[PDB]
Amino acid sequence: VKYVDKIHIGNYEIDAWYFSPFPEDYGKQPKLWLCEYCLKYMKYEKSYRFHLGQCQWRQPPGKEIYRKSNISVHEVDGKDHKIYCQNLCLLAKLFLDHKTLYFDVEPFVFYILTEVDRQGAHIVGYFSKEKESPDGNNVSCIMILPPYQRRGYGRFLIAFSYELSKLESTVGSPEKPLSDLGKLSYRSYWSWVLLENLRDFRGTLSIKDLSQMTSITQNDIISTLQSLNMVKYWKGQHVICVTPKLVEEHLKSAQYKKPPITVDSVCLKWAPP
Ligand SMILES: O=C(NNS(=O)(=O)c1ccccc1)c1cccc(-c2ccccc2)c1
Ligand SMILES: [Zn+2]
Repeated sequence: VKYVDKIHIGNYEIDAWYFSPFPEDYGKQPKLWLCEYCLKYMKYEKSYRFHLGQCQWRQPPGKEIYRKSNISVHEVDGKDHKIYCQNLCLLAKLFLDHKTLYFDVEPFVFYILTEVDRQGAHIVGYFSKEKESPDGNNVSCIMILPPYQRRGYGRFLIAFSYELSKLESTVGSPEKPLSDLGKLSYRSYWSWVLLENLRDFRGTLSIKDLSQMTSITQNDIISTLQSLNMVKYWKGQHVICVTPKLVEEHLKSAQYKKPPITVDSVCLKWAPP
């Protein structure tokens, strides 16, 4: 171990995927030990165990803006909770090749997804978002920790990010480049959402209509619809072209059959800043 290559967080030991610039001294130990509630990183099992008996945090800081049953989202502003956000960024960089910002967190707001039991709210993943995005990015980085990947939580967070964009009356797209798992996940999310809308209306949904209803950009609707072969091109304009039956054929594919953890807008508490 000369870079950090293994973390212990909660009950999980996880191998790193990429370099993250924890301080040199921390990379020297066999494992880096993180408090799963405050995200403090520690060099020894003994300092970790002492910290677990002392730390009073049982959930992320900031404001719980979503709660439904034992699923919750906390909104944490990088200026109000700098240390927690820097800790989160160095933890994320272990799984993200392309994240480059770890310390200058004050331009960002972080949305932390947790799953709650009688012990406290256990981190699953997060996304960051620029407070002011000139490019209309509604996610900067998005990361689900390995033991929760491919289990519905990424789909919930991507949906969540578009729920905020809807409340802001704006469209938005993730910042590129996307990670490999992020690309597959966005493509599957957009397809599901657009197909479900195409099934529910009939029904002069234009591409514009779909962008207003979903907060998905026109370009990302178009590239999705191209991949489904649901668009024709006429004198310089992409136009929707699909039958009710074709929409149902798509939606009967294994990929759309897992039951989603849904985002209930009744349980989201948030207004634009
Ligand atoms: O877990 C995921 N997706 N699988 S899923 O079951 O939630 C899903 C997502 C979208 C559509 C269907 C299912 C997921 C989604 C978005 C990002 C990441 C990720 C994790 C680590 C490093 C970089 C990115 C994973
Ligand atoms: Zn702690």
